[PDB]
Amino acid sequence: SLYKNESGIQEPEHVPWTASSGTAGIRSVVTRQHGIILKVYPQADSGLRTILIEQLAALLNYLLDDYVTQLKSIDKLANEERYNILEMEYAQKRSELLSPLLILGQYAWASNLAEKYCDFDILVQICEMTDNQSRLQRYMTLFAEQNFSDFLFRWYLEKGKRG
Amino acid sequence: SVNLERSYMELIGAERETSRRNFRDLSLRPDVSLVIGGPKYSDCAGGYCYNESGSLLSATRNRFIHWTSYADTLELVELSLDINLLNNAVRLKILNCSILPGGVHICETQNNIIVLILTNQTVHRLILPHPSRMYRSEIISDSHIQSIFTDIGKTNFHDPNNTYVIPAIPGRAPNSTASTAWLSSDGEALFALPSVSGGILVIKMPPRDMEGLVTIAELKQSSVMQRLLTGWMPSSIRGDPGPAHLPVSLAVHTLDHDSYLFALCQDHKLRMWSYKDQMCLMVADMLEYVPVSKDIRQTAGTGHKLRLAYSDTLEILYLGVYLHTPRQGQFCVFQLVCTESNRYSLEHTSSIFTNQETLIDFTFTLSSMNIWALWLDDDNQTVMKHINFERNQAGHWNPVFVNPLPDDDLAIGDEQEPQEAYLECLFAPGRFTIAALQKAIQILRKGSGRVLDLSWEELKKEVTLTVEKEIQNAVVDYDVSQEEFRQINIENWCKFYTCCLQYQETLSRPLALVVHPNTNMVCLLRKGFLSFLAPCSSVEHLYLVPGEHLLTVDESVICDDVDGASDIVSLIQCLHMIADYITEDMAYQMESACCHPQSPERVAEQILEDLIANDIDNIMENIQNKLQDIRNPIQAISFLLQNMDYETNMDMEQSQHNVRLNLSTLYGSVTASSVVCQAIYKISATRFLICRDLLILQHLLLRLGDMALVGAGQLLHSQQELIPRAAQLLLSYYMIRWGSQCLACAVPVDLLESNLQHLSVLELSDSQVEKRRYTSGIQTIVELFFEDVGRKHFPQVFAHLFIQSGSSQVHRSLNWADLIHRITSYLLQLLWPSNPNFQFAECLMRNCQYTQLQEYVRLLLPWCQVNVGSCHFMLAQCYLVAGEGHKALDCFSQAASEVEREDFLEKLIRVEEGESVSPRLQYYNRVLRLLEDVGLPELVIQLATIAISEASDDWRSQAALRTRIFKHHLDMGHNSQAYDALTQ
Amino acid sequence: AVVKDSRPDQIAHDDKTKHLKAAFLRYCRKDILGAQSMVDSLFSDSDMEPDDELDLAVNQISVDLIDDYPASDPRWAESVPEEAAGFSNTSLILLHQLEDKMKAHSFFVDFLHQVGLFSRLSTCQTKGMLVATRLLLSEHAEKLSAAIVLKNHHAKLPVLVNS
Amino acid sequence: SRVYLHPAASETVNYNVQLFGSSLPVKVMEALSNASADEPMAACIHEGGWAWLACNDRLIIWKISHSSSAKLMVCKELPLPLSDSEWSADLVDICAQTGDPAAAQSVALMAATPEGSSRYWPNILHEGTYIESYTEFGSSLCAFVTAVKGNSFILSSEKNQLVRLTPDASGKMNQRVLPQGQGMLSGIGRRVSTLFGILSPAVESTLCSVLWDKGDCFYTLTDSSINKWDLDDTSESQVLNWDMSRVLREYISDAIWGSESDYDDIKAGININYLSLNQNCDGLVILSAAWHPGDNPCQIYYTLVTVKDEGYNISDEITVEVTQFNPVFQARGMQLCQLVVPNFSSQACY
Amino acid sequence: MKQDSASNATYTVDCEDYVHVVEFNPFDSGEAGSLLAYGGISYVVIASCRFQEEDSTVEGIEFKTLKTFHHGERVVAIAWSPETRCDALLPLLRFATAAGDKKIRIFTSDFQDKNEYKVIEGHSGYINDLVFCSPEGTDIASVGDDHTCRIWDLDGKQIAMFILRSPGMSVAWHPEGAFKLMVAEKTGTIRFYDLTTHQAILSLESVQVPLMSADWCVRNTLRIGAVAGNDWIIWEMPRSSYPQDNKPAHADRARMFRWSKCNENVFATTGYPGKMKSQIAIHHLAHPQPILIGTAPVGSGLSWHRRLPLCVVGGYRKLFFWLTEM
Repeated sequence: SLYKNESGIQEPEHVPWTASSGTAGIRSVVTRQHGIILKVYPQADSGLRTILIEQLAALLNYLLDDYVTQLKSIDKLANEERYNILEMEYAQKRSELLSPLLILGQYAWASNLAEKYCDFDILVQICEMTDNQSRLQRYMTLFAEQNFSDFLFRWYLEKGKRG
Repeated sequence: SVNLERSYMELIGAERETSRRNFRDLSLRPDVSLVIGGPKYSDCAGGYCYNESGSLLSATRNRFIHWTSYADTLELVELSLDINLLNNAVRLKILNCSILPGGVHICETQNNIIVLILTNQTVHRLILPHPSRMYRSEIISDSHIQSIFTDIGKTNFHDPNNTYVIPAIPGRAPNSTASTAWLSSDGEALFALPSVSGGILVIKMPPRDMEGLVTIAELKQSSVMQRLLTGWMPSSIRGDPGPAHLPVSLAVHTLDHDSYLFALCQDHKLRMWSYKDQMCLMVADMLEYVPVSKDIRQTAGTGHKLRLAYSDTLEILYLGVYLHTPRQGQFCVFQLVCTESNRYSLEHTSSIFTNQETLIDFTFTLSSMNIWALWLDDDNQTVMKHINFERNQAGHWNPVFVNPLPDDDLAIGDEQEPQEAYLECLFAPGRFTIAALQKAIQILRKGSGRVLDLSWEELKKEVTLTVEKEIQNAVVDYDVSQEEFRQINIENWCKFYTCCLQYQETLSRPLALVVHPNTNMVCLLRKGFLSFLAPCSSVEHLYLVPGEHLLTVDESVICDDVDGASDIVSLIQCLHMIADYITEDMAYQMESACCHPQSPERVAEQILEDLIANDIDNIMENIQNKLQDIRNPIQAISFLLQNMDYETNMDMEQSQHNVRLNLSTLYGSVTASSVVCQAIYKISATRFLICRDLLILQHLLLRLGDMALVGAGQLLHSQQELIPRAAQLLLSYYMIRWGSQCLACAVPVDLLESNLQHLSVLELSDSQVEKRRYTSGIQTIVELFFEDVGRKHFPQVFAHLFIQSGSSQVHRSLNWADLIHRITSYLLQLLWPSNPNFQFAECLMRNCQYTQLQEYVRLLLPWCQVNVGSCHFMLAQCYLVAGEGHKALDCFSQAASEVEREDFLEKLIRVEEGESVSPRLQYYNRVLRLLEDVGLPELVIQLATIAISEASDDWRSQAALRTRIFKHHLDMGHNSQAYDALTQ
Repeated sequence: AVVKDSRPDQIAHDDKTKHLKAAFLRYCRKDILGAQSMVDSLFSDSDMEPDDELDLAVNQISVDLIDDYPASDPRWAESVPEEAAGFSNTSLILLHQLEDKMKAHSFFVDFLHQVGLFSRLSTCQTKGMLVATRLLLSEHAEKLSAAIVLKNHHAKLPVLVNS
Repeated sequence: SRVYLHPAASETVNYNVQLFGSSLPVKVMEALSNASADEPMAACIHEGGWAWLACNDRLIIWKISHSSSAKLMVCKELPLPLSDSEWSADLVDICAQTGDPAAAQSVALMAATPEGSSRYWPNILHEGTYIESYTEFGSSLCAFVTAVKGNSFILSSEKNQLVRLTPDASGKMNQRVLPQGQGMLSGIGRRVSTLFGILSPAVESTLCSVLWDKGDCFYTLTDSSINKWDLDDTSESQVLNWDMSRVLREYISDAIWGSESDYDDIKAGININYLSLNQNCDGLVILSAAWHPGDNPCQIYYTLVTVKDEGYNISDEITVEVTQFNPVFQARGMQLCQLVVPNFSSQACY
Repeated sequence: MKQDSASNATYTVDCEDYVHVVEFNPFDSGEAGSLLAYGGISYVVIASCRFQEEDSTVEGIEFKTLKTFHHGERVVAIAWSPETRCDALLPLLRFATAAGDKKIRIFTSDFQDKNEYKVIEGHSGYINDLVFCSPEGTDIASVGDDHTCRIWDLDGKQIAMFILRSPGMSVAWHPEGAFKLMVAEKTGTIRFYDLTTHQAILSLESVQVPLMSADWCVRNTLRIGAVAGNDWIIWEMPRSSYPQDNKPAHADRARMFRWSKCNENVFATTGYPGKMKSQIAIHHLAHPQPILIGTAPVGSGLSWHRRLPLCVVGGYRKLFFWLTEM
């Protein structure tokens, strides 16, 4: 708010370096770091695994906050298709980054990390693939304004949970 | 008789983007309106070239201004050749009077530029900032720069003393198109117009020092004393003139402190008036030098033209007059000479005849005595010619071949495929416009919306989309029939082609002409566009000039010997005969046979056999008679090949970056790039047919016999040795023409950067990141190659040209006639097959155009003998990027098999060959790391096993390859293969 | 008097950038009268126009600030031929220089916000492409912060950061 | 195997629509986008192979010719003269006497402003040579401009004043006022009847249509009579002057409303107007529109009156046939429904 | 935090070397089972593949190799005849193979006892594609990097030559039998010839650069789709070339694009690993999103089954058979 202007002259074509939002940048570095850390979990105790999970969750939350800041900084002026491609590749990079946490586990931590952004399908699937109904109940009570019902019905019909 | 003058060619410029510069609008509201009752004054154009052009640190550098007026609008655009000026377009709107054709003068003063514009009943004096007063420094290496126009502060049109109103007495007769403006020796601004009674109305405004009151003068047949003396008697030659003495053309000449006004009226009486004496002096009859005809009195009302040129080398003024006559126009040149009583007199010089075409424009540059003229005839072939007046009495008039008009019949329906020919003709540059394509898109998509400002790729996309949409809307059939399909296609594509052709002609409607006397260049102002005129090569001018003009052109400029010149003339005549005998179907068959993977000599001999079988007009007999009359064609062929052969071996002079030596600022503009590209395209399109006709004639002479001529001892072997070289040159120029007529993509720089990053991640050789600029309009492969190579090689090309000719410093008058030849020679040296530099394949790989790469390879293969290994390597890279793993591996193997016999591979050292071991092992390790960075564990293992056969002097490298194979076998989960690889 | 009404690029833009940098240095050294006089001689505050020349001048000023150091700073003692690649308090001097550069950038941003040229700031031409001035300033600030963090990390671990 | 067709005419198979090897320039599209055809913009064609359109205050011309695979046409932006009460393409006509795809050898221009000054252009592609002639009109308003053989022009004002303009070999324009009908029951008609001068007791109704027949004949249809002239190269002769102010009126009345008893009181009200005139193998066909203001709603009934014409003078036979074409009536400002005929020996009428 | 999960493991087969070309049968003609002919580094294994959906005596997935050939280089293109045989006293094989040696071999094996081939003149560079342009299985159409579609009979002589302005990138024969031959030129134009008149009966005019592959519906000669860069565009011919179905397929470069031999409005696209792994995407007509999407090791060679909606993908030593919707 001190250096740049909110809702001003923002070109969606160019993206600033260092703290970026999309492909390249520090995203590949974070991916390699997570892949290297993944070789420590099978040779650790419960407390060490919990500490590493908490550290990874904090790092992912900081990365999500930086991504939200970059998205709120980068606005649109006359490149709607460029901004759409940018947000598409940014969501793709998010999906590519979200992999070691889902491979390890900690559904509660993954849900607490993903609830910071505007997402519904991932929360629905992570609440359906587990045996925790209170999480789905609180997600419904929190996002009832965004029609939190169609995704649940679709996931219940596709996954064979017609009962 | 001729000294040194050749024919010219027209090139379409106006940059290359589809988004033109914004026009700053300014509306002027006078008080009085125009008077009708005579000839029209709308649709006119003019120009002004800066006299301080050239050099670098002075005032201007290849810059000029031009203006086009229609009814009430006037668009004034400032254009530069070496650089691009931003914000240089003004649009004046005068809803009252209309701008007269030729009433806009521009003068310079060591403070400002004074623009005096006259209309039917109003005068305006505008003050513009001078380029030298607005600083002048070109030290920073930049491409684009700002012009003198910025906003409303640079222009001004106030001061009632400057925008005076023409009084009712005497007024201005609307039956003439005369108006001139100048500045007196004392600084006063004098505007002369024709009076109603027949005199001259002079509006005089004080100089820029003091602003007093505007004065009105009435120059009549005599002074005020003689007028008052003869007032009580009818007098038309010593008092008040009549309506028959209405001046149609006006010219002025200042001297010391007085001024002489030369007025050409409708009665063919060039009268002379004095400014200070305010009376008529010499009244000469112009009908004595021109043939007296009764058809000139009707055309002298607005068809008579007159221009002036004051050469300061001898302080002499030349007046060029043109009298229009529906039978035949007339030109006249009158030099002004002084006496011993302050009374100048005109003396005749030459009386050049003219056809019945309407003279649109005419100028005469006195720096080299060159009279240029532009006429409109019956057909759309707008004539542009140039000749000298101090050489011949009639003048042969060297022509200027305009832009290539779109072809007529392409493919008759219900016989051949017309859609392909229509699309090829539409995509062929130099006859259509992106604006025309967009307007066709919108008229085929219907609606009241505007579709403009789009890239070339999306443009052709939408073209095809709307064409097939109209096809679908038209068709409602259930059974697809060939005849109905071809009919629908030919109708739709004919509508498209005709709309595009109509807009092309509307844009090519001529207006005026602009000639630069400094760097020697001519500019033609069309409908909102500015084309350039360039001198053609000797062989191109000979091939484009018919025999009627070749007989008038002297033999001293064609060749050094009369016999050689006559032989070249006969050769050109035979080539023209072959060309006019070849029809459109024959040209299509020749193009198809050349595109088909066959032999050029076989295609030529088949065409010759077909022409022999179809010959029934004795044209081949006349060609053979001319060949027999030719004394010795050996020296002629040698000269033709010397004026074409250009090659530089090795790569010891390549430069992919701008060398900071105060040279990158020279040229490099969008206008110059477009002009160079159009010139190269025209040269290739002409040279293709030239080489085709030359090969046909050589084969005909070989079949006739090389033993029935003078000096047959060195003729049979010369033709046999030059036939393969001629075929190779023809194939090379055909490929160049195909690349020039082909298209490309207009993707943004972000896509190119992403592709380069992907290729760097996959690790591909020869993948450099070069930053440049894409145009919003048309974008072709040749244009991209030029803007990517020459824009960075200019610091070396200009440095070589400065030592080859002209001055070594950067403040040298750029001789364009030699600059274009040097550029063409350098392009031929770079694109010669005997030289390496496989930059086109790299530029296609960085753009990810597999189709374009394959289209280039299929045409380069017939005339390819060097860099086959590099070509196979690039093909392997392209196939690996695409998906054809089998073809990629095959090309990789065939490139690794041949690696120690390629110029590019031998030049690229310390990267793929040598380094620390043998070149074979180095290339094997390079391909190994390439496959490792790309992926595919099976392909990586295969390449490792291939490189193992050569990895014998490095046990560490062999063990590393073994470990890589082991880990790649363990990745997919092959325990048996992993153990087998570990046990070795 | 002082020249005015310049054009983008070339010696005109060079002199305009030099004059604006001198005015900024005067404002830093507490010369409000001289700074206001230089601003009025360069571009009046009552002229609201998106000047590409002004955008390019601000971009060049930011580039010079992030690539060098402003006046009245202890960096002159090291700029004097005394050091080459290391000395005594080299880390402390570099940290102080980075802090002074950040403070100068903040002061320049505040001066731009005060004079009102930030509203006229739009975009320019960098690396042959169009990048917004706000995005350029954000990237420069991110690079400065990353360099400060890298220097703070080198103050403890020298080998890896030096490599 | 049917050829190309129109999207709306997909069900029509008897008459096939085909492109004439030429289209329209983009200036027409720009003018239409600025002011669509809902405003009085006038388009005209010329069998010599040309077409033009006048709209707002600008004229645009374009060549058209049948081509098997396209050809080459010329497009010019001819500015319309000033001081015009209304813009219409009926004030500019060319005299193209060719049929080749390059039909531009003998083409001229004659612009006439509603005042008395005429601008003659020897060609559309010869900008720089214009002839300013003064007709016999002091301040009257022009209406139509027809082109007759010998590269001659015929100007007609609002009161039907035929002024023939002929170009000379030098560039001069000769003016000749045609006799404004001699009649058979009125007074003297052999004298000249020119506006802004003297008058003559003859027929001077408003001109409605002009037809330049290729058989050395020129038909002019007003609102009272039909006048047939013969114009060679430098001679004019009024060969026919058939008064049809009441006979054709009662014929059309009996053809349309020929079943009522109060015909004597019904006829006094219908204002029949002959709008179109064409020539076919059967002779001369006059298309007229009739309507009754006292009978709501106002239904425009169309009637074709055919007379036998043997290439020169028409016969005494008259065949009146009433025909309708849909209850709706599309109009660009005024009720327009024109009848066109291609060759003078074909029965096809559109 | 979004998540895009995709796999590729419906019917897995571990071969020997990297698979890059796979084909099936375009039209049905009796037979008894499905044929599989995958090309590797130097081995060609012609086998009779029978999944567990049609045969009840074979559980899971198995294949019996009836022919094993050792080629010189790598297999580039394989063309199967529309009227092949597999029963009635020993199978009868009739196909064509083109490789990097600029030669085409017509393999005709009668009663698995003979194996003859004719030396067919290849193209300039590499053979792009080839098919059997005959309703009974005789003439073959081959296109390569020479813009010269060659129609050659089984006797081994030059039958027909069709010149073009751009090298042919995809040639195909109508399996239903209509004397129509799809030929795509690398310039975006796709021409169609008629064998009864030896003339062009249809020609698509839609310049598009670059291009990867294109295919038309096996049951309707109207819907034609193509793939370019990162998306796929399906139009109607000779209706409109407007992108009636324009949807992005993969995040990297494409490889091929085919249609379902059994369905009518189902097509498939395969990508290439440009930054990760390849993507195999099954799409249905009139759908903004693909009906099936999977992550594969590397996409090379795409085909379809003529009976059940079955697709085949081939990566390094692995063959993945997928069952899509009807």
